[PDB]
Amino acid sequence: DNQHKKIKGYRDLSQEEIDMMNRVKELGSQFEKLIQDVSDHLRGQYNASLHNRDEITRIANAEPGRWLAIGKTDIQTGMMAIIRAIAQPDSF
Amino acid sequence: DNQHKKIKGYRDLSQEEIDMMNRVKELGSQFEKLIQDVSDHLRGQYNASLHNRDEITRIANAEPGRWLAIGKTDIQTGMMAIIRAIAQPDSF
Amino acid sequence: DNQHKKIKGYRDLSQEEIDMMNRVKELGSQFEKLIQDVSDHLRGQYNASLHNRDEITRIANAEPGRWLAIGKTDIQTGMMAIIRAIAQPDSF
Amino acid sequence: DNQHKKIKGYRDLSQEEIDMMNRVKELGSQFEKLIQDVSDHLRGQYNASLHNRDEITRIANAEPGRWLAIGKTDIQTGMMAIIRAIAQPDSF
Amino acid sequence: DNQHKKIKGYRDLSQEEIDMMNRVKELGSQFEKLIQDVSDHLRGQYNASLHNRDEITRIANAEPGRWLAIGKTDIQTGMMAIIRAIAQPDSF
Amino acid sequence: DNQHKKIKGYRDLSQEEIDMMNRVKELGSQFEKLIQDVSDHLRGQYNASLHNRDEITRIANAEPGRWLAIGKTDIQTGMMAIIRAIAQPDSF
Ligand SMILES: Nc1ncnc2c1ncn2[C@@H]1O[C@@H]2COP(=O)(O)O[C@H]3[C@@H](O)[C@H](n4cnc5c(N)ncnc54)O[C@@H]3COP(=O)(O)O[C@H]2[C@H]1O
Ligand SMILES: Nc1ncnc2c1ncn2[C@@H]1O[C@@H]2COP(=O)(O)O[C@H]3[C@@H](O)[C@H](n4cnc5c(N)ncnc54)O[C@@H]3COP(=O)(O)O[C@H]2[C@H]1O
Ligand SMILES: Nc1ncnc2c1ncn2[C@@H]1O[C@@H]2COP(=O)(O)O[C@H]3[C@@H](O)[C@H](n4cnc5c(N)ncnc54)O[C@@H]3COP(=O)(O)O[C@H]2[C@H]1O
Repeated sequence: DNQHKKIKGYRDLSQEEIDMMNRVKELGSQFEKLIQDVSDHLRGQYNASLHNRDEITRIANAEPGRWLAIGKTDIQTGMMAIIRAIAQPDSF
Repeated sequence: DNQHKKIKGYRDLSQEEIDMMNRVKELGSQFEKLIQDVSDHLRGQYNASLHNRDEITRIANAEPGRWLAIGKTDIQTGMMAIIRAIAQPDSF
Repeated sequence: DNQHKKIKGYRDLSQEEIDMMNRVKELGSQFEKLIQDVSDHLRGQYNASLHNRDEITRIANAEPGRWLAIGKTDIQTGMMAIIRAIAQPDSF
Repeated sequence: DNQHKKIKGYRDLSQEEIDMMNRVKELGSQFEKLIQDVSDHLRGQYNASLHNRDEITRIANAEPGRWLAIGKTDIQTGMMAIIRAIAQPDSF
Repeated sequence: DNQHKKIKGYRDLSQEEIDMMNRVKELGSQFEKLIQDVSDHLRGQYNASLHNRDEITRIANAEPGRWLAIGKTDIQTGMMAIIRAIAQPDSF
Repeated sequence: DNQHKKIKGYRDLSQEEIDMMNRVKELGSQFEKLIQDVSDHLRGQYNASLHNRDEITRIANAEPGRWLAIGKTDIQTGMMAIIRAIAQPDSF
């Protein structure tokens, strides 16, 4: 109960701040859907390329799954930074 | 004309790849709007806090504009990483 | 009141989870003190180097204040990532 | 012997600079201990959740081990940036 | 054909801009070669250390392959940021 | 004298390791030159665009100097990560 008063640096948030944070998180959910769609595209591309040595090698060299994971991480940490800008903890 | 054939590692993109890239960029435009709204909130909060020494000091210590800039950069580079996952350049 | 139930993805935390999060934040406070000490060192070094053109140029070329700001940002975002590992939001 | 004179951009460090660098590295060791404790917590949580399909799925969706690895990397690179602010190499 | 006119924010590039972008990408290829050489060094070091428990443990604790992967990612995203500085998209 | 024996986690480096580190740093110097050339291009572009309101606004919106600074930071930290992969400190 009222666990935020127990966590260092956290403060009481207004309804406006909570609403802005939730807007960030909902836009993030949309990005999650998009990233899942891209991952499905990559799976289908790899499948359609089976036993095409040159195209499989091209895909492997491009490393698209690693780049998608990098992008997902960046989107999530950007979300966290914006939410911190809104919520403004009282601590380092 | 056909400048992509002149840039190292770039390749001919299908309509599906272009569409996915544009989906990423349009979601990014939505994030740009959200970030502008948060920046307006920060400006209004700072203005309403003028000549309240303690609250101005709290805002300054929280560094919300710096955190918003960090978040914007992360969102943009995440977008670029996802677009790279889609477009798959042929070079390092 | 009970604002965490209003924020997307947040959940009820056990006392153990709150304690671990606060441990992260207290270690972060120690890092804040260290970073302040380094900044004081940089200020004193620059002051003691006044009207020594070569040493002022060396300091300017090394960009130590920019590197200290990069380090501070990395420590803070690492803290946030560890706290996310502990608290485990239910959302993207 | 005196290998720093062989590495581009490195310089002779004062005792004060070495002491500050070691302070950064010792605080980092404390963070290493904390991260190990969090990893042990995650292992125990996963073990206690065996054959609870919903809770295992929740943990998997939260990706806590990946977030702990991200946090560890950020702490380490922040340390390196602060140490660079102290030591100030003479090169890009 | 002329696919850049179909992608949001992209613009017509001058020959000078294309040349600068390709300079970035060629320097990046040189970094790719260097990273491959370091990876070969790591493989040879690990091989020469087989059945030397202490040295294998030292290598494992240092995590050199993970640090090489972090460095590769940073070089690639730095390249992308410089290329963005040159090409200057019209969108977020 | 022999300052590396005083810094936590540092070790004695072979000539081969020092050579690889210096190769990384020299490639980095080449990147420094390239980044300076891009910055000169940006200055000249801005100058040639004086009193062209639309083009000045386009440049300002693209934020090319900020993207060049992001790229420089990424290249430098990637260098540091590769050098860490080579040198392999004994500490966190
Ligand atoms: N046809 C293609 N084939 C293969 N891969 C492709 C491709 N088009 C794009 N990519 C990949 O997508 C990456 C990210 O593109 P983004 O548009 O997000 O980020 C781009 C964009 O902001 C900018 N840029 C590139 N071309 C541009 C143009 N014609 N006009 C304006 N900005 C441009 O430069 C940024 C970095 O470009 P970079 O090449 O380093 O990184 C590119 C490249 O790896
Ligand atoms: N009431 C408040 N007052 C002041 N500042 C506030 C605040 N609530 C959040 N913040 C700030 O927002 C940052 C990012 O929150 P986010 O939810 O994106 O990222 C959060 C979230 O993913 C997770 N988290 C925190 N509490 C949680 C909970 N109850 N349930 C689940 N996950 C939680 O931990 C992440 C990192 O938290 P961290 O504290 O390091 O970083 C927080 C903190 O600096
Ligand atoms: N004597 C000196 N003069 C001027 N600047 C100095 C310096 N000693 C260190 N620095 C600066 O500090 C940066 C970070 O050092 P750190 O020990 O955190 O991170 C180091 C450390 O993990 C590793 N490393 C360097 N020398 C090592 C050694 N002898 N043994 C083990 N690891 C070593 O390589 C990492 C990256 O090194 P990098 O040179 O790229 O980046 C170095 C360099 O810019």
